[PDB]
Amino acid sequence: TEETSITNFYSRAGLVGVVNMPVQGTSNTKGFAKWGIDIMGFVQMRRKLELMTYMRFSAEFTFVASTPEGETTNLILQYMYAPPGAPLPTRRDSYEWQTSTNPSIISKMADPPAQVSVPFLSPASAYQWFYDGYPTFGKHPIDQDFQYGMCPNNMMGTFCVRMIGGGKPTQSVTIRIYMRLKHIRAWVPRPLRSQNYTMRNYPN
Amino acid sequence: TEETSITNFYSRAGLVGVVNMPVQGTSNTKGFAKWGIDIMGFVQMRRKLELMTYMRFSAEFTFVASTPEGETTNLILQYMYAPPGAPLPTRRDSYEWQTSTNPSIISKMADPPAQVSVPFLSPASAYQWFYDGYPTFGKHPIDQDFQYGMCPNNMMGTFCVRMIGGGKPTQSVTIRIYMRLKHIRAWVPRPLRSQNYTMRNYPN
Amino acid sequence: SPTAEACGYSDRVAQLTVGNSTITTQEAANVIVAYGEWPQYCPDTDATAVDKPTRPDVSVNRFYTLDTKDWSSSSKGWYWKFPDILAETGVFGQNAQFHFLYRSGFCIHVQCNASKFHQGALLVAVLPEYVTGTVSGNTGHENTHPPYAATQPGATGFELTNPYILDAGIPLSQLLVCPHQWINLRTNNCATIVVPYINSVPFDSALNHCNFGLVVIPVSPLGFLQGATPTIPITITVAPMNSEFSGLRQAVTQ
Amino acid sequence: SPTAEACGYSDRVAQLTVGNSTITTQEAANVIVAYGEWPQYCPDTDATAVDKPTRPDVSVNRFYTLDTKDWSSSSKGWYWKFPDILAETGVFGQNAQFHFLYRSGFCIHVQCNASKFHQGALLVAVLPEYVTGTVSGNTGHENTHPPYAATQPGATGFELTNPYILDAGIPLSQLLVCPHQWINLRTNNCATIVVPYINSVPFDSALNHCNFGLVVIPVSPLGFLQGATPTIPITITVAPMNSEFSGLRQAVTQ
Amino acid sequence: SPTAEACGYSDRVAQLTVGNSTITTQEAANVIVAYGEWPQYCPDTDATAVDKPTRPDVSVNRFYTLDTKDWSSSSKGWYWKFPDILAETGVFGQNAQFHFLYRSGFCIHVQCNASKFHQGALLVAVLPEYVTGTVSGNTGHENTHPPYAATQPGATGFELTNPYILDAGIPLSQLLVCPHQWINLRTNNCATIVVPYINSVPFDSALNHCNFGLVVIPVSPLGFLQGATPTIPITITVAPMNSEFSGLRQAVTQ
Amino acid sequence: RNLLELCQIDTIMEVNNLTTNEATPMERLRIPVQVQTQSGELCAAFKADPGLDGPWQSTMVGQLCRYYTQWSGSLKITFMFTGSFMATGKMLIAYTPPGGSLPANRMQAMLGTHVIWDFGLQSSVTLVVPWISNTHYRSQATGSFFDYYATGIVSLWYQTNFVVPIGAPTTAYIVVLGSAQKNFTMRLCRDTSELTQAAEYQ
Amino acid sequence: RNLLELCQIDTIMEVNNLTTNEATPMERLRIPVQVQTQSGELCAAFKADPGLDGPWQSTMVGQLCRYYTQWSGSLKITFMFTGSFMATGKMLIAYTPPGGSLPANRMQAMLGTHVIWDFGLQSSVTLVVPWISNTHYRSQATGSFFDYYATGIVSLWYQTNFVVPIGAPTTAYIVVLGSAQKNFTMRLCRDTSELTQAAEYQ
Repeated sequence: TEETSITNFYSRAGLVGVVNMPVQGTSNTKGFAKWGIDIMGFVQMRRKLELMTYMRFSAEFTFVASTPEGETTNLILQYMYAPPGAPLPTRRDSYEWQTSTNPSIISKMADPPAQVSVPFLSPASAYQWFYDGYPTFGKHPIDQDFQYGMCPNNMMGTFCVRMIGGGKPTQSVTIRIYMRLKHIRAWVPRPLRSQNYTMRNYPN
Repeated sequence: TEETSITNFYSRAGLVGVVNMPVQGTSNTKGFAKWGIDIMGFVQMRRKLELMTYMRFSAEFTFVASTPEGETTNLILQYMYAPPGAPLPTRRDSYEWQTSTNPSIISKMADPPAQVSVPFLSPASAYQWFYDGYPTFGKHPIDQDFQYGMCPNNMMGTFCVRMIGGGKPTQSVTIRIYMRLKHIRAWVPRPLRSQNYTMRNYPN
Repeated sequence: SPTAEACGYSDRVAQLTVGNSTITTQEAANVIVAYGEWPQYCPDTDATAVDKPTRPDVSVNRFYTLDTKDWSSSSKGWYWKFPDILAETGVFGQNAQFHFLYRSGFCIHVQCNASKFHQGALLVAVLPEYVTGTVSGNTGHENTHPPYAATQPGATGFELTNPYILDAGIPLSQLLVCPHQWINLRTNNCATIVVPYINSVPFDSALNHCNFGLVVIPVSPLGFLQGATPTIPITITVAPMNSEFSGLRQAVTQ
Repeated sequence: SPTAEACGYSDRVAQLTVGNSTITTQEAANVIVAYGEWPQYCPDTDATAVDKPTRPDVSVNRFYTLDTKDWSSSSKGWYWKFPDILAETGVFGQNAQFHFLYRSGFCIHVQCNASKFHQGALLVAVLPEYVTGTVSGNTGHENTHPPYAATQPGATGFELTNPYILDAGIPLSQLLVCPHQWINLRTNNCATIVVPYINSVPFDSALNHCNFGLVVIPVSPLGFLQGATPTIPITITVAPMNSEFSGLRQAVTQ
Repeated sequence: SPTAEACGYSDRVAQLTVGNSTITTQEAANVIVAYGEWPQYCPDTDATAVDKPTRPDVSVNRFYTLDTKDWSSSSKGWYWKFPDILAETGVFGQNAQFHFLYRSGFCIHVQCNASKFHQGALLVAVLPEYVTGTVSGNTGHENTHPPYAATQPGATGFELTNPYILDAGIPLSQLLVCPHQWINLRTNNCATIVVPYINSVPFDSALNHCNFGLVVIPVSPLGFLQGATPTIPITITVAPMNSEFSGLRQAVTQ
Repeated sequence: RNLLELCQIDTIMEVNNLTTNEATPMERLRIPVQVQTQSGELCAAFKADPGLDGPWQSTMVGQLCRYYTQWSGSLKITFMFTGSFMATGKMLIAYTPPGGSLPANRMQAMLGTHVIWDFGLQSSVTLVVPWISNTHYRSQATGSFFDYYATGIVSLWYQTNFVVPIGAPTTAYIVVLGSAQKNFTMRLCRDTSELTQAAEYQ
Repeated sequence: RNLLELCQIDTIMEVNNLTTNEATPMERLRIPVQVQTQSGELCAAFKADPGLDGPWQSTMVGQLCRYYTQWSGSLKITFMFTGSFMATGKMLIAYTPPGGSLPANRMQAMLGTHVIWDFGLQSSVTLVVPWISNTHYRSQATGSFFDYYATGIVSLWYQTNFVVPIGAPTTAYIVVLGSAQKNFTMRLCRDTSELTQAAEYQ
């Protein structure tokens, strides 16, 4: 019926993934976040996406942030994903954060969560989970073997979020990214995989 | 006149039911709520619904929460009803709360109350209060007799609301769910029942 | 037809015919059909089953005098569960078990001997989804639920603990809303009713489910002089109307 | 054509022809083509390259009996990587290296000697994007990745560590979804398959990339009496279908 | 169709369908229908009863695997009484008892496992009005008559005292006249027959009466090498065709 | 496309619910057949259950089914005779509607919808399990008796005993396949219990 | 459908407002009739009141009425002679508009709208109570004199004394039924006092 159909299946949204940065923020005292593209590590969301290799996507995701408590506090954040191409900000001062080209949105914590959509970037027709081969040419040393999984096409740039201040933050924040899928066309579904955990990031 | 007519009668809305969870929250220190579907236990609202067995429903209900004082405080909550089918979250960490399929809404306490509508789920044509028979087949032991009332069709999944945080909440919240009925068509009304209280949950 | 004043004749006299069963009552009140409906075969759209139903029309549809009950001047009313009673009897009941996915309606005839005075009219009604409720110790704490025997007495009937309550929240008086006719039997005699359907599911196994049950409880105390015959019997006969079965497989008593 | 009951004849008998190579099997099951597609030449729109491809049709397209493998009653299945196998052979492989920007499909024929009983059917399937996954020490901590030899064994095949897993998350049973046919060889004989494309990029060097690999693993243990001939060989021959090359320049084994 | 020389194909392969029962035999001989007749519903003119018959078509008409019997290399044949066997089974048998005025025909399927040699063909035939006759002490003086169990064994079968005689005057050899087919099972496999009617009375209670009985007795001794599997099972399934009942009233086992 | 279509492609219920069998699935798959008593033997008994039951659960249908609170539809099952070609045998397969107990015998099973297997040149036979339900949709999840929940039961038996050629081995194997009928539905898609991780992958 | 329709189906005012009678309703229902003085006897007096009065209140009409702040409309009442068929008797039934006191006698009642009961073969007789109000709508709730509130009064009397056949018992019973007229209205639906619980069911 309606629910069974693909759109309903996809339409459901879940947490893409979240990170928490403590106020003390040993991890980031500066509290800059340079985030990997990889949704992929999170199993649950990813697998579903994996399920249909080929999709034409317009995707909207929402940003919500809170402390580990979930308490909100007033901070204003700036948001960016430069690309993978761009330099990634070293620190609070970091040059990149002033970003000409690289897109940024500024919203207050107080401000209601912001939602945006992103195009299907990949240079490849699609992002396919499985990759067979090496991004690189040459003899494959044992050490090299790490390479095997990677598919360069399905690789995206990092995200940067920094609380704006010379000083260090009073309060913590969590990325708590939510993604929802727009109406989807998908092709050539592939079976779900559950495996032992070879390692992350994993082609699975 | 207008008021007498059914729609007016139904249109009136009341508290479906509420629960309060203390900050200390002995009940839920975690403060997770896994809520039963049963509106039914609450007499007043339910009886009216009982009054017309058959309805085609679109129903909207609103969420408001406050402490037992009614004081509001800033927390951000996540809302879910997985289905009855889904696992129900053990704890704060609980896996389920990251919910792919199961619907969730996130709103701040600060954020204005959210209203949503729900379809007439039941696999049965309608949910009828009275059930005659047993959901189960077999000899009916005295102990078994508890079963008698239950009507599996008019059974719905639980709700989960959890304050979002690893830690335990500063502040309490109350479910304070309000439901309003949309324009209704109803059939084969049944008389109101007031009885001694056999027990809850009760078929009555 | 009749208004309060208006009264015709030969309304009272009626005959009922069913498969090789007939009942006639000289005195009667016009038959009442529930909710202005008459029984019908479940629609194609309606039926989920995708299993071709079987309707033994003739054998299935007949009056069965399942039981006769005696009366007391005042007695607790007792309830006849529809499904069990038919099941208990055969062939129909036997057929049901194999056939177990079962749904049907029926026409009901109850006859009693008549006395002139016939005070202490008894009211009979069928209520769909009759659900019993216990005292629960009368504390209300007890939270106990009714016995199996009570719930489906097996057409023994079930004497009503408290008639007004009807052992359910519903007040007795309101009960009138559901279709019924009362037998003072001064007014009328053996009543005739045909029962239209409320079926939640167009087809049920219905072994478990009871479409509804019949309750017979006198509103009024009977009164007679000593001389008059003390015993006022009541008998019930019913013929199920359209019945269909699926779930051919093995028959269970349950 | 056939439904479960329906069976024609001469479905089993088939001949395959390719450039100066022919295979016939008396016994066969109707050929399955993947995803209802047949191989084709990459479209102009599709092709980025802007380098005119070369298709040696004839030489390229032929059955090659790259290797024959013996069988064990139970043996680990092993995987044939498509790209390497062709490459290893020549001219085609040799052509590939120079030609290195390469894409193609192929038709696959696998033949075995037949025994009447032919229990212990073996299932062969090709899965696109076959990716291996390691135990990683079975701690899971180890986070180790598969050997080069393992990944592209060079058409030695690769014996499967754990068949159900297939050394990948995918459960074996689900594998059926991808097109395949199984050889009990009681049922059938040398299978024929033609492989339609899933190609991420319409043209790849494809030296690095493998279109897919073939896995041959018996679902069932073989069983025979002692007298019966112990050795049940399997051989594979394939002819690549439309192949096109670009990247004329120097050939690398890699 | 075939003459002695002529042989077609797919005569042997056949499927039989009945109400939710199917049997297929790869190997078969063309079905024989008795006396060039096929079963039919008793005509209005024919039927005395003036009681409307009931035909549960579907439930009544189905293959029942009432019993499976093992074989001996040589074994006495045993007879299946038609009426009892159906009666024993239910619903059909159960229905019969209530329904007791009963008449029907049926299609019969008997299946066995096949061995290549399948020597020792067994001949099965149904003879209407099979009447047993006793030795009567072999003096002939005794004038004794057969046991109840013997006459209607209740689908246990009845092993034949002396096959040639068939415990009746009729010589065995002549038996061929009545329609039958033999299973060497080398030649054929599970036979199919549909039995047309000889009914003395267009409707009978037929509880007492048996339309006919089936006898299965090998003309030939089975022979096999020791190695070959010693056990050659036979199974019988039958589906009664048009069956009608009257005499609704109480069911008696008898 | 639709998940159900995926379901259609292939789901196989576990022949036997054994840890060992499940863990090493091939073992589970085989259902042994031997020369036996011609009848009265029970090849095996299976449960209808939606995939709350192990065999379905393991299957793709089960996995998807788990996702969906309710499942409705009819299932197709296939059986194949792997066992020796020369050897022949007949078996009865029966399906029984809910409300009965497990057939617990060949005859009983037969009363319910049944089919007979010649098994011969046609390797495989397909059982069909009709959708029969009081309710249009049944819950995927059972575990507690609900009339709506419980699909029913299935069983296998020996219509005839196994007979084998001298050459042919006494024993034989049968494999079971499962499929989804064209009309399959599930409702209110939600999460799946099946996959979780205790600890963050991160 | 509409509640009023439900009201239409059947509401019966308590014949007598007694705790005992109310608690055991059958007792209440009977209104005794006996051989009496032919006239001057008061069978009973009833109050119009909207269901603030007990008898209506208990009724469905009362229950709904309680919900509605105001009720308007006319009520139908029926009486039946349960008492011995052979015995005959005539009674007068009277309805009186508001503003008077209770009739307190047969004659007085008669002045107001009245009907006479032969009671015979026709078991039941129907009184009708017309809607008469200064205001289109009256409040459901009374309890304090408001002209708008108070419907009026009704009474029963003996047009003739009960006469009984020797066989027939001296006493006889009459039962009262109540109904709602086609035109019934209530306004501003709100809560009902009637059902509450001291403690949470939960």
